[PDB]
Amino acid sequence: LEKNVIATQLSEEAQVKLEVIQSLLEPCDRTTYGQKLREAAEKLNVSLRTVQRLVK
DNA sequence: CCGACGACAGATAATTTGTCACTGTACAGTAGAATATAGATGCGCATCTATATAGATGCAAATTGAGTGGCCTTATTAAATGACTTCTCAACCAGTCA
Repeated sequence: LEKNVIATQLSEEAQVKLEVIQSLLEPCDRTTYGQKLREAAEKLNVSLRTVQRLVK
């Protein structure tokens, strides 16, 4: 048996979250995760735990 | 010391429900009805049939009247009755007598 889901055209908030996810797609260093997660919290204006929930 | 995940609490749009204002649309005589078909049922009229003959005919006893055929002692006499046949049926003159 088979299953899949595909996103339609993204909303503007989902576009911003796509740029944040792309900003968090590159790194390999724990220091750089901490830096880019905190800048992403500032870019989204959310808590650091909120950005962690978004990545998850 | 740094990073990731769970508990608890807090804030938030999606969902559902309710209320309110503006609006497209039906009310305007109208689809029960027309037109085929098959299939079964019933009344009428004809077309046979099977029974029922009484009249006519042929025949065979059953007398019935009307025929026809076959079988029989005889000769004399006498009487009686009834018949037949034959024959016959003159008239005056001549010789006695009381």
